[PDB]
Formats: sequence, structure tokens, C-alpha cells
Amino acid sequence: QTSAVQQKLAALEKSSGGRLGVALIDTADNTQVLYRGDERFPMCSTSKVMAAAAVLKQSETQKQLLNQPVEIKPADLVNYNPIAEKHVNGTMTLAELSAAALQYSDNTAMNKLIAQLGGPGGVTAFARAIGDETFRLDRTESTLNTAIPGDPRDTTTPRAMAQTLRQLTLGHALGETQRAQLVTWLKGNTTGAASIRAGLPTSWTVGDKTGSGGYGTTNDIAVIWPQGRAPLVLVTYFTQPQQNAESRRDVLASAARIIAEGL
Repeated sequence: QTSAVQQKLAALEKSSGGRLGVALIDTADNTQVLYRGDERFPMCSTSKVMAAAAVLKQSETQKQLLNQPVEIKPADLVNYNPIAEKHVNGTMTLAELSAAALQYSDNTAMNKLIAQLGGPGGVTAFARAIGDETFRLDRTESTLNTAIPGDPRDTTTPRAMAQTLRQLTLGHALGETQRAQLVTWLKGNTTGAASIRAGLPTSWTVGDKTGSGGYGTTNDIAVIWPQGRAPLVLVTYFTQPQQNAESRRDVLASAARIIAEGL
């Protein structure tokens, strides 16, 4: 029952200190389970999925767009840029910047993707054009991770991001080669081993993007191909009242366990 899952999520949330948002879509019957599904949460690095997908859309009609070299200037470096810092005063392709933003959550690469889309408003505009009316991106890295309570900048709801994640990876928001590329990048993420993945059996396939930021904000959005059933889309947002709160990736694993076991 969806409701059993709710009680367990609510109980999880009380023990968490913080505020939990969940949104599951089960594509076997298109059922939805929601916990705080229409409450806004700071998106942090999970936003990078939208930036990369928007650039992929651009590439549907600028054929060679992803192989074009983009200059990495000293002014482009931000804190936590493990991939791009190794290319300062050099070049990366929008493909390499996509992979770095998605699979290592590189913030300099994210800012390059945002810049390629014409700024925060350019990412938001792509969300609007795929029917995501809730997503809003308002700032660049790394200041978009401030996750200040009650600030609607750089937020979405779990319901909106699960709907959009399905659109991008299993629906028709992107072209076929672009959709495959996006799914290949998410499946190759390196930073989500302790989040949703750690709540799921290892035989299941997972494409995911983690997020982290201020106020102990710990997020994950995933696409999940279990054995023996249609894929699932699971969004797990978590933030805390203290600005210096510690990340709680285990809480997201617990949320995913609750879901894999009860649905």
C-alpha cells in the first residue's frame, strides 16, 4: 500500500531532524507515491541534469555542438571542480563538460553548461518547454547551493522533478540519441553510491544524480531498472534546519529501501 510507505517515510523524517521530500513513479502502472510532493526544496547539484539535458536539446539541431571545444579560463574555476581544474587555460567539449557535471558534479562544468544556455533563465526556459512549470534556476555555481530555508530560488518539488526525470530518460523530451546519451551519463555517476543506490539491491540498474549543499541538504534523483518489473523514477529531497548540518546520504538510502521493499 502507498499508505504504509507514507507512515514509514514520515517516521523516517521525524528521526531525520530535517525535512524529507519523496516522489516515486512506477511505470508498470503509472502509480505515484508522494511525501511532501508539492513542497519546494533546494535542488543544488541535481539541477545539473536539466542543464545537461537542455544542452543536449540544443545539439538536436546544432549537429556538432557537443564536440566543440569550450575555453576553460581561470575566472571560470569555482570551488569543487575536480575535472575542469585539470583543464584551466585549456579546452573541454560540451560533452566532456556534460559528463563532468553529471558524473562528478563538477561546478565549473555546470557553470559552462548554464553559460551555453544563456544563463539561469536559459535552463528554466528549457524546463518550461518540456512542460516542467515548477523548476526554477536563478543563480550559478556555487552560490545556488546556499539552500536557505524559505528561499524559492533554485528549487523544485519532488513531483515536478520526478515527472521531468521520466520525461527526459524514459519519455520523449529529448531525441533518441540524446536520451540514450543522458541515460549513459547518469548510469555512470560516481558520487551516488551512498544515496538511493545504497538502499537498492545491487542487481538493479541505476542512473542517478546526487545533490549537496548548505543546511545539510542531501538530494538524489534516480532512474531505476529493477529485475522483473518496469522501471521506476525516484526523487528524494532532504534538508535540515541548521546551516552547517551534516549531509545525510544514509537517510536517502533508507528512503529508497522503504520504497524498494514496500512498493
